Amino acid sequence: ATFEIVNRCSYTVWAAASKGDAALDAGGRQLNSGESWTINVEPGTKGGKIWARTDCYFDDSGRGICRTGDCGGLLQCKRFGRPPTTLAEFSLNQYGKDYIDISNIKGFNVPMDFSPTTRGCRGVRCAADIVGQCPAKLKAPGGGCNDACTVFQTSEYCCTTGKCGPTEYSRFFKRLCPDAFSYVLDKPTTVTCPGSSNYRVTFCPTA
Repeated sequence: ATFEIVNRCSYTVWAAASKGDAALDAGGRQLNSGESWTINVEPGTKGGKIWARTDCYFDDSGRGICRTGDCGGLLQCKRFGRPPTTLAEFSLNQYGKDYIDISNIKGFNVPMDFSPTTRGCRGVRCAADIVGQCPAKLKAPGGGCNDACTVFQTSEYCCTTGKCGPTEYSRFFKRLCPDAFSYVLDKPTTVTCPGSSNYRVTFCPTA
């Protein structure tokens, strides 16, 4: 499956793509404002994620740090990024269908649209100014808006026991972005697409 990753932000981002225990494609790349990077994701990929990283410095060996979303200091991510990270999430070719969503469970850094480029389903978007509106206690000084689990490490926010409810913090994310997951047990906003669809992830879609 191809994923066209487009940076419409006015700032550079470092895109990342992983399934947690491995890179997807090259795993990460710089995208200046306006740049597009197309990656290939193997059919059947389960639990894949694409995200943006901000304020990154890498040396000539591809090692450094990003102010949001850093993945073990690598340009080319193998593993998931450090919150806060707006997440484009997907599982492909699951009994004949693909499943896509956007999640704020790991916080928010950069606004995103995640849409099919092929027939048969609809896209999702979280493009509100979550960083600007972020509750004081959730603000990430590197930038971004942390989720409450990251900040407070409680069963209720992290849904560790499986019985959690919405919270004042989850409701903030849900108010600003109704079509993204706001906590683990949120009413799903996953979209079912045809198996083997292709996609575009656009950072700062309303830029």
